[PDB]
Amino acid sequence: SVVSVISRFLEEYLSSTPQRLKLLDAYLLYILLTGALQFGYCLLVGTFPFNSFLSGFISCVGSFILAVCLRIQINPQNKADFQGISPERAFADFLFASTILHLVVMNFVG
Amino acid sequence: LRLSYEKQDTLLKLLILSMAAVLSFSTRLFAVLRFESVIHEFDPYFNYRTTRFLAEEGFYKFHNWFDDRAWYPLGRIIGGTIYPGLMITSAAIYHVLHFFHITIDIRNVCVFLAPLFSSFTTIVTYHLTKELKDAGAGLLAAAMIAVVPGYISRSVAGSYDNEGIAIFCMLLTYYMWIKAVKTGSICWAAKCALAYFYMVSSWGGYVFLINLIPLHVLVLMLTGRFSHRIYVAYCTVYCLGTILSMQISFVGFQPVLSSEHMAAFGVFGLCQIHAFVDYLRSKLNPQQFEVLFKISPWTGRFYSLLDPSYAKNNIPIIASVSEHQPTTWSSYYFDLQLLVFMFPVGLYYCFSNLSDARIFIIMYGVTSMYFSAVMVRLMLVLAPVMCILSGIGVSQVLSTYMKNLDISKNEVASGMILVMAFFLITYTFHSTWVTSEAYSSPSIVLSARIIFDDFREAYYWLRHNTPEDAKVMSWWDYGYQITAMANRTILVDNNTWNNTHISRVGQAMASTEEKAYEIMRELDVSYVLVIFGGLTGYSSDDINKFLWMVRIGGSTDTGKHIKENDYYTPTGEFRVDREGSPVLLNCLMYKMCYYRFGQVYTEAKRPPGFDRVRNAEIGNKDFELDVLEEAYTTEHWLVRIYKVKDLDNRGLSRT
Amino acid sequence: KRPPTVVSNTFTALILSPLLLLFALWIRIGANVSNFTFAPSTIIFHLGHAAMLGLMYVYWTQLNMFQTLKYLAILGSVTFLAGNRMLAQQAVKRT
Amino acid sequence: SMTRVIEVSHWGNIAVEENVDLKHTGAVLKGPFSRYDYQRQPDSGISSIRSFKTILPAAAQDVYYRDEIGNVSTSH
Amino acid sequence: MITDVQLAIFANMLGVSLFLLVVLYHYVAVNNP
Amino acid sequence: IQLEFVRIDPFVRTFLKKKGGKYSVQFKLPDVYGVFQFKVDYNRLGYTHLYSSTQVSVRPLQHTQYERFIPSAYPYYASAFSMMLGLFIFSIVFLHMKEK
Amino acid sequence: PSAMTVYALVVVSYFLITGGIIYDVIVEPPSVGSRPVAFLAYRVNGQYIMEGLASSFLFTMGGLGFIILDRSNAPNIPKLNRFLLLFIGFVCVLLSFFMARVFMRMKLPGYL
Ligand SMILES: CC(=O)N[C@H]1[C@H](O[C@H]2[C@H](O)[C@@H](NC(C)=O)[C@@H](OP(=O)(O)OP(=O)(O)OC/C=C(\C)CC/C=C(/C)CC/C=C(/C)CC/C=C(/C)CC/C=C(/C)CC/C=C(/C)CC/C=C(/C)CCC=C(C)C)O[C@@H]2CO)O[C@H](CO)[C@@H](O[C@@H]2O[C@H](CO[C@H]3O[C@H](CO[C@H]4O[C@H](CO)[C@@H](O)[C@H](O)[C@@H]4O)[C@@H](O)[C@H](O)[C@@H]3O)[C@@H](O)[C@H](O[C@H]3O[C@H](CO)[C@@H](O)[C@H](O)[C@@H]3O[C@H]3O[C@H](CO)[C@@H](O)[C@H](O)[C@@H]3O[C@H]3O[C@H](CO)[C@@H](O)[C@H](O[C@H]4O[C@H](CO)[C@@H](O)[C@H](O[C@H]5O[C@H](CO)[C@@H](O)[C@H](O)[C@H]5O[C@H]5O[C@H](CO)[C@@H](O)[C@H](O)[C@H]5O)[C@H]4O)[C@@H]3O)[C@@H]2O)[C@@H]1O
Ligand SMILES: *[C@@H]1O[C@H](CO)[C@@H](O[C@@H]2O[C@H](CO)[C@@H](O[C@@H]3O[C@H](CO[C@H]4O[C@H](CO[C@H]5O[C@H](CO)[C@@H](O)[C@H](O)[C@@H]5O)[C@@H](O)[C@H](O[C@H]5O[C@H](CO)[C@@H](O)[C@H](O)[C@@H]5O)[C@@H]4O)[C@@H](O)[C@H](O[C@H]4O[C@H](CO)[C@@H](O)[C@H](O)[C@@H]4O)[C@@H]3O)[C@H](O)[C@H]2NC(C)=O)[C@H](O)[C@H]1NC(C)=O
Ligand SMILES: CCCCCCCCCCCCCC(=O)O[C@H](COC(=O)CCCCCCCCCC)COP(=O)(O)OCC[N+](C)(C)C
Ligand SMILES: CCCCCCCCCCCCCC(=O)O[C@H](COC(=O)CCCCCCCCCC)COP(=O)(O)OCC[N+](C)(C)C
Ligand SMILES: *[C@@H]1O[C@H](CO)[C@@H](O[C@@H]2O[C@H](CO)[C@@H](O)[C@H](O)[C@H]2NC(C)=O)[C@H](O)[C@H]1NC(C)=O
Ligand SMILES: Cc1cnc(NC(=O)c2cc(S(=O)(=O)N(C)C)ccc2N2CCCC2)s1
Ligand SMILES: [Mn+2]
Repeated sequence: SVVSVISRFLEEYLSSTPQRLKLLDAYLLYILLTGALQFGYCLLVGTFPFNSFLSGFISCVGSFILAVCLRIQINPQNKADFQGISPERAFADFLFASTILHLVVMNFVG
Repeated sequence: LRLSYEKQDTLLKLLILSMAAVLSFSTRLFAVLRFESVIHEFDPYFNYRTTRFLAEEGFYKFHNWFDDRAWYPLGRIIGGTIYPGLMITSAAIYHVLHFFHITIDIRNVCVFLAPLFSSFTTIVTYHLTKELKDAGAGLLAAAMIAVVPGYISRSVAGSYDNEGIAIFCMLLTYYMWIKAVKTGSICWAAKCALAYFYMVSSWGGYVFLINLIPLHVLVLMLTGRFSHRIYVAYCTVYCLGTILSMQISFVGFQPVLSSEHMAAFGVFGLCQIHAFVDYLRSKLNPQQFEVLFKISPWTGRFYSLLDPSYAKNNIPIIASVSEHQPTTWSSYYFDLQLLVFMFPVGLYYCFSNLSDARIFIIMYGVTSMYFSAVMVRLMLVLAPVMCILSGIGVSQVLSTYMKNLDISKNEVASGMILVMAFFLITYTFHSTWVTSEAYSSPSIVLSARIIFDDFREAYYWLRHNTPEDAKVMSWWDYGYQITAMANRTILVDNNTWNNTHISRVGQAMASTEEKAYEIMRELDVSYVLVIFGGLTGYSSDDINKFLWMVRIGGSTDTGKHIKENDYYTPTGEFRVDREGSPVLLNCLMYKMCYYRFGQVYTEAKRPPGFDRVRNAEIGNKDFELDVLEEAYTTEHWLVRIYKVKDLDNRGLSRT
Repeated sequence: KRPPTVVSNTFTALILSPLLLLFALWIRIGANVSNFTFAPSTIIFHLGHAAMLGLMYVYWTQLNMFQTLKYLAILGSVTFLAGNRMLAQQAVKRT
Repeated sequence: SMTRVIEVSHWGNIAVEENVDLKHTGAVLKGPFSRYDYQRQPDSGISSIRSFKTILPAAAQDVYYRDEIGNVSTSH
Repeated sequence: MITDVQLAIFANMLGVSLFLLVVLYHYVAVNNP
Repeated sequence: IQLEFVRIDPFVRTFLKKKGGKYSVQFKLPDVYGVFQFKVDYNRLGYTHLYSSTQVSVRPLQHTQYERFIPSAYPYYASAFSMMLGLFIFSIVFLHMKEK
Repeated sequence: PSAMTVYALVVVSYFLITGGIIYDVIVEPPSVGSRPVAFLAYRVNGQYIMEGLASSFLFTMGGLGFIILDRSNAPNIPKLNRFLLLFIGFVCVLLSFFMARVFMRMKLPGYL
């Protein structure tokens, strides 16, 4: 009863969206899946090493959020709130933030 | 004249900024000109003794470090129980100088690090206020910050405590967050996460930062101003900030499973649950959308700030310290003069023009003010925000009255600039006076010039004329000093991380001589140090605080006979004269605080054996300590050190 | 108590399935690397970034936080300068 | 023990500082020490040394007497 | 070294001068071309 | 002869074993950290008293002595590495892609 | 809504806080002088209720005066009303900044 709207929404999102932006969504889905698997295994067995799971999970939530931020800034429609942030100055910023995130994740995990 | 407007403007901004910096750095420098440059009070004596061990021995030999010279039987870990912020900013500032062959001392770059970090506060404040509004109202903040009396009390030259270096970190983090919200750049947010990390590692009051930010975003979300800028900033800052915060061994896994850092997380999930909904609404139509339409509790310490009476009823240790009581009309004006008036005007000027950045300053001021109201010690947070608000208000008034002048009614227009200048002058005067007369007094140098330096002589004696394995036992107040100066193994420290060992020590005092001796054998204590203070007039005698000892020793399972309302007289008055309660005249504390004292003539015309502090004669005139033979008594009878006698040789009952 | 080794190896085998799925989805969307032009700066930037990630793994097994940071301070600087040059070129080409 | 450090400087002056460890040798004290007896009795503490006088070289400009723990108030 | 009184007097003079200079800066700011 | 490993109350109490004129015993240190005291006490009727006590300190641990690469936590480590590799691949595609 | 209607609440709370309401409620002090003397002798933070509310009220005036002043400057205001408004603002400012100073001096003899 509520599947017609879902299919219509997906169809819309499969023509009204430019390329080099769907790929971002694909990578985002990948991160969301690796996170779901991590959480599922944690629930199934529990956590003996807590910092291991916690930092092997943040390393995914942070990446997902950085990807969403990059998709927001890259999007041409959302170029009124962000003034003077060109796409290149967004990608480089994302790369820098990601580097910090990964370095901290490596330090925190066992 | 010939100089262009640009050059003139920038040379004035630079001149004023430099002057303000020098002013700030040279007004918290009174305790040093009077008495030599020595660290003062009970806390800076531990930070010092730690930064010193971190300087000579590499960082990796301090992150994990078991100090077996405090809580003798137990032993406290310094590696993972202290925020390593001050020690790594001082070690780094000392190493850089050594690399440049300045070869300064570690007791001289550690005393002048509070005023130095109160000279960088000025610059950061000037920018943090040059963001909310024009540069015009930024300078007027810096100078006021330079000479704010309440802040100066906690950051004089000699107070090596993470409270004059915390404000700087808070200001830097706020400036980063304000820039991230204003622009929305990922880089700016990151540079904020890093500031928070460098603040969660130096100041225990970082829960403020993970509770004002969610509050800020919630307000910027309830009025309908939540744009993608705030979303990007908040999410990035949350993720990176929390993961960075967990690094520190003391914090552990607190941010993810505590009820203090549940705010940020809740607002995170309510951020997503909002952005996604907006996105869906944009791609859909009303009809279809309508169709589709372990965690620990609040720890008592931080809970005391919400409920101002929780401390008194439950925690019998947080209410002891003098600076843990509500503020009066005489503290706000004494520490902040002309700022208290400016605060409402600054608020009104903010509320007039709401914006993404300001709705944060208003929230900070509204919260910080209440938190300062509950406890006087929190005046740290309150003074800078108030100063920023004051900067945004006086400048606005001046700007309003600066255009009316014909050169740029005229008499009325001037009357305002003149009144404002007079108010600013009065403020500078009062601030200097407050810094000079009162908020600058060395803790270990009782003075009236006559100098009483017993607090040092006794510790030096201990450090030189005792076996290298003594167990000097004294109230938890003096634990930091005895380990930094006497260099013995004090039974209880000032961290108070075990509320049973301290109770034990309390029980060992204010009890019969036998019970005390029995309790003074399990811990193998040898010496005993009690701060008499009776002959010199010292306000904080050990007898003066002996009520806390009797009220923190009789509040555990081990001891209950020490119940309160038993040392008092029939009328419930704590009199230490001959008419006082018999049990009081017999406790170990009083017995060792008035031994062979009812003979000295302290006053010109008074009974021999008088007590200056309590203005009453002693009751137990003459007695002989059964177990505690005397060992030392300083010239002014300000600190008396006894020594627990060993078990009797022939095995007799006594001694 | 720790779970049986099989319950750990199976899941570690699965955690590798999403990465393969990503490629299986991309090769479906139609992403290509045709814009690559073998420019000096771009290759230097990519190599630097790859080395930076490799380091993120060499600081796990062997190194301590005082040698990894210096190496990052050098590789990151090289990556930043090359990246900036390549990004500027890309920006100019986009216009 | 005594460590005498003599730093020469061609610009101005020459600064000499000496660390002095000193110990009372004879008749090690036994039993309790009492400040009351020490003050109210001249006979008490005959062997004790309250102070000593150090002759300087007649050109010392600023002499600072300081212990390991801090500047000492008492010296004339 | 420096007497306490001297330092206090210097602090007072510096603060008063800094506040007058800040007011002058506000006047210069408004007067921008 | 009884050896006692005591903090405030004896954590361990074993019997020293004679071996070549020395009374020697080997025992694992108790989990609890802190300061401790070897305290050989030999008080018997008609003999001399013996109270030998050597103070020893037991530090808790070192951040370099915990176990690493635990097999149970293999899925976490791999995932973190997968993220690091994913970003690299994504970056290349993001930098060099021609529109359709 | 009604953004100002919030500033009014905030100012009222500020007046209540700066009069040491928390101190009053926590540790009830007798509002009496022992002839009654309102101010405490020498304690840096010792508040009787009369010293507190009276001192706070002054701060609130010391703020509303400035708000009234800035509001008066608005153009198209009759000279008769503008003069009265500016007079009230000046009186509230000067009076609050002198009364507060005198009160502080009285509470702590030896001030300045
Ligand atoms: C009085 C008091 O209290 N005191 C305290 C103190 O204090 C002090 C302090 O501290 C100081 N400081 C310093 C720094 O020093 C000082 O301070 P001051 O002065 O103050 O200064 P400062 O700080 O700086 O400054 C200040 C200032 C201030 C603060 C200011 C402020 C300001 C402000 C502003 C504030 C603010 C406020 C507020 C409130 C805020 C607010 C805001 C606002 C705005 C308002 C608003 C509101 C709100 C709410 C908002 C809202 C908003 C909105 C928007 C809305 C919302 C919306 C929504 C929607 C929502 C949503 C919802 C939801 C979601 C739901 O001074 C002071 C004084 O002097 O302190 C101290 C400390 O020291 C403390 O103490 C502590 O305590 C604690 C706790 O407690 C406990 O206990 C209790 C009692 O009982 C008990 O106890 C007793 C005694 O003891 C006895 O006796 C009895 O009997 C019993 O038993 C209880 O009750 C409780 O419960 C608890 O339990 C404790 O704990 C502690 O202890 C500790 O410590 C000590 C010493 O240290 C020692 O000794 C001991 O032993 C212990 O130790 C431990 O711990 C440590 C740390 O902690 C460590 O280190 C060690 O080792 C140990 O550990 C161990 O154990 C533990 C147990 O717990 C465990 O846990 C651990 O483990 C862990 O860890 C480790 C490391 O560490 C690791 O390792 C681990 O991990 C592992 O394992 C695991 C297992 O599972 C696993 O998992 C993992 O994995 C592993 O890992 C490992 O491994 C692996 C392989 O395997 C590898 O891989 C790796 O790597 C590795 O890692 C873990 O787990 C162990 O085991 C003491 O005690 C006192 O208290
Ligand atoms: C950091 O540490 C440093 C070093 O410790 C410290 O600097 C010291 O500060 C003290 C201040 O407390 C300075 O003390 C001064 O000493 C002066 C020298 O006094 C000697 O000479 C006196 C003059 O005697 C002559 O005349 C008489 C006859 O009148 C004759 O018999 C003599 O032979 C001689 O010819 C002499 O009186 C004095 O005697 C003292 O000691 C005896 C015991 O032997 C005692 O019985 C006496 O009663 C007397 O106390 C001594 O021999 C002194 O002149 C000077 O006095 C001024 O101040 C006092 C008040 O303190 C006034 O009453 C007096 O009128 C003078 O105005 C003062 O006492 C000391 O010199 C410093 N030392 C150094 C090296 O700097 C710093 O303060 C510390 N830092 C801080 C922040 O505290
Ligand atoms: C302004 C922002 C910087 C403020 C600095 C404030 C200082 C805070 C430091 C507190 C220390 C927290 C604990 C900590 O640092 O962990 C130390 C590693 O010890 C360190 O490396 C300390 C380095 C401190 C500088 C780090 C710069 C932060 C930049 C993030 C990219 C242990 O790491 P390691 O011992 O090296 O790990 C060994 C084994 N591994 C396999 C895991 C490598
Ligand atoms: C000392 C303690 C005293 C307690 C006092 C509590 C006040 C502290 C909160 C400070 C927040 C200030 C921000 C603020 O007030 O925003 C204003 C006004 O609009 C609103 O904000 C409406 C909601 C006001 C409360 C929002 C947060 C409530 C508490 C935070 C959890 C913006 O209003 P606007 O939306 O700009 O005006 C539109 C009004 N129309 C008529 C046009 C519709
Ligand atoms: C404080 O007392 C302790 C206890 O003796 C001193 O520690 C000794 O320091 C010397 C350094 O010359 C070492 O050789 C000894 O091994 C240390 N003692 C022990 C038991 O290990 C410490 O030096 C004293 N602090 C000072 C003098 O500043
Ligand atoms: C007798 C004492 C003197 N000073 C003390 N220290 C604290 O009271 C205190 C400490 C922390 S903390 O961050 O160090 N926590 C241990 C992690 C937080 C809050 C704190 N108080 C602020 C208001 C009430 C509680 S206890
Ligand atoms: Mn502190």
